[PDB]
Amino acid sequence: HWGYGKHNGPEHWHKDFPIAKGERQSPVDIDTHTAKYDPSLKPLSVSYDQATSLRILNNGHAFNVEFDDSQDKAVLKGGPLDGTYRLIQFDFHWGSLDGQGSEHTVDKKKYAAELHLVHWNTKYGDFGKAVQQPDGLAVLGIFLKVGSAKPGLQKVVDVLDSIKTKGKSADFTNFDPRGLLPESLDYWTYPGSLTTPPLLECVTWIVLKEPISVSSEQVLKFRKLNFNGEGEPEELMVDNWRPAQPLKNRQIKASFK
Ligand SMILES: O[n+]1ccccc1S
Ligand SMILES: [Zn+2]
Repeated sequence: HWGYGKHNGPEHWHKDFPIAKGERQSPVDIDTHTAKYDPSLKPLSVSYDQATSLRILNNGHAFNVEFDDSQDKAVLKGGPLDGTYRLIQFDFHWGSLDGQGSEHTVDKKKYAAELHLVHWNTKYGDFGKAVQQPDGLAVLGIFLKVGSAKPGLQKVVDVLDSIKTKGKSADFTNFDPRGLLPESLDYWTYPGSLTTPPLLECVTWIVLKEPISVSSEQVLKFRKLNFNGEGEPEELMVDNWRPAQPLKNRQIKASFK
């Protein structure tokens, strides 16, 4: 099926997932001199006080931290969004070296990694129905750069040794995703898609301007995970990012002047 290698990577995905070449694919390059401030954006509201994380899972593509989305416990509202979106999971994408790894770029700059907090629109009842809608998902994207350690990421780093290979999972309760945010909620927004197969075109992207800083030792640990399963040839889980896609007839809006 699909991956990030020469033989099954992003340039192959269109064959099983033809929407790969669609009109609202992600990620994109954010050209900061083309994005216009939109003063009608409502303030962004990140409400993660009652977040209930369940489990962390190496899916052979990246790792996912999964949440209880049965009720309005961790939600994203405001900004470009109408209604209420419930947090279902977060995941990351990263590089083999610090000069690549993010999916979105900013003025062609690649960051060392990119975190996605994925939410679905409660008006559609469940995630599977939300991904049949053009406004079904909102993904909060956050860039990582290498500098000082991010304390709130360390509980993730230290569990990685227990989920080295594809198919492994671990309990991951009581994790507070507020610790992954930067200071500022300044953002860019545009309509796009999931950046992983099935590439569905259902996402309102909200990409924070301010990166978070993680230490070299934190990112090094992400690069010790494996794409392969237990006892198979080791293929380090690195460069699990899709490159920028054509912007087509889309507008990127800035929340800030
Ligand atoms: O990378 N990723 C995996 C699953 C669904 C959403 C996202 S952002
Ligand atoms: Zn993602």
